[PDB]
Amino acid sequence: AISFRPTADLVDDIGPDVRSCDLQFRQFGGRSQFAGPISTVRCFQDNALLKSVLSQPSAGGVLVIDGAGSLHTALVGDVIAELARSTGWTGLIVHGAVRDAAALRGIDIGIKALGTNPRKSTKTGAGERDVEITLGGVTFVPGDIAYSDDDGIIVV
Amino acid sequence: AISFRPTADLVDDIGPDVRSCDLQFRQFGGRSQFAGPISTVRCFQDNALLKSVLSQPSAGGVLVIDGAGSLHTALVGDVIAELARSTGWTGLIVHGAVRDAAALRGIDIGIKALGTNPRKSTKTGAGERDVEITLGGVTFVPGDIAYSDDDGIIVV
Amino acid sequence: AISFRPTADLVDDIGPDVRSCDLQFRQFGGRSQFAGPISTVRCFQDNALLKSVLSQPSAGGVLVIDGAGSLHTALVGDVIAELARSTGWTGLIVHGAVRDAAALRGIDIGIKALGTNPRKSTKTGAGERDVEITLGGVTFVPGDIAYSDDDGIIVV
Repeated sequence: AISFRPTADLVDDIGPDVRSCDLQFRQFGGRSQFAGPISTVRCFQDNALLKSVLSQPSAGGVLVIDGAGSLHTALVGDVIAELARSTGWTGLIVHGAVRDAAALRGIDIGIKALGTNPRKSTKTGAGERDVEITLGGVTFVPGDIAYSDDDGIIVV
Repeated sequence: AISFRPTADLVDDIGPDVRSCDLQFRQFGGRSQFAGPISTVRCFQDNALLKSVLSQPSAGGVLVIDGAGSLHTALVGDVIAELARSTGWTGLIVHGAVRDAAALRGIDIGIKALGTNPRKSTKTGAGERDVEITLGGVTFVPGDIAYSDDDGIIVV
Repeated sequence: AISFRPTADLVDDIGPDVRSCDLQFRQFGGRSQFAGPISTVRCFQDNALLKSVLSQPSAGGVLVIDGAGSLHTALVGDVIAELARSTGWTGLIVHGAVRDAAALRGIDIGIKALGTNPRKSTKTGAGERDVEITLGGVTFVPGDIAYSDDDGIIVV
């Protein structure tokens, strides 16, 4: 299991070449801190693929979702968040929007996103899994470890 | 009277063509949730017109103010907010800025805006009432119903 | 000593030509309100110069740091913030990013910045002191007085 560590401490440990994400995210989950092995999904205003991924058991994993930063539909709501938590995921990093914000703060999982929108995403299943996602100058690679807190996100 | 309903539930009810506003607003009022018939005012760094509108009795109405999103002056402060609350308005959606943020959280009315600025708006009265206002892909039409919560805004 | 006053009240006192900053900052410190004589430092992803400035005794001063608004490195963390507080500074206005957000809320000093990033700044000492800094339509001049609260910042 991966033990969480403040991003600032990781930076002190890693040095000048630390992989720190510059993108400013908002916190939505019941946990402000989380760390775990990275899994990825790229999609667009559709969440059937990411939901299937989060349906699988996870050893405290972190799912990075690249929804092109769209604020038009909610990629994650309280249904998918609870599902993720129930299967073992420790955190979700959403390059897009979420819904049920009031409820998300009450789910024991980390959740970062750019904003909110009650409009639902489609469920065609379109998208790609296990791809590399580059956000804020950092590339999220499947298998690498993500650490997230109020300061930012570090990938090791 | 219009009974509030979470925007996410309205979306579930309405379907894919739901009129959901994509613009990200900050919450400032004592109420995080509100719903009511829409009234509108378009102006620019001037709030004499919107104040006169909010001076009239309202059956739990919602005033949508298009101030072109300016963050230069406060369209609404604790004086106008309290006035609105005292005359029956349930919520104010400000496409601009507000002042007295610390006090606004203590006024029993919903308030959304893009930001804050202590600089005051002028009081010439310039502007237009009852016009259609399109923000974040949604057109706020006088008479339609607005629902607002932590996720967004729905117009029915 | 300078006694704090709400920015809205200062605006009422000063009138239409009040110097009010339009730039939207996030609050990070233990104090949401502060006021004091202005000192300045311009730098870029380097904080050795501003740290030396904050190392000097201050009569409740306010340090305005222009880091070009970079969100790539933290200009101020809990070490520099505590140092500033320990030497007498009442507030820091950072046109850039900070780190140790969770800890900053527990330091008795005002702190405003554009965002966060755990990545550290360099310590070459590069930069300029006592320069005029113009942000959001307001010029921060050394010697002038800055007042900061939840609504904005006024310079007198």
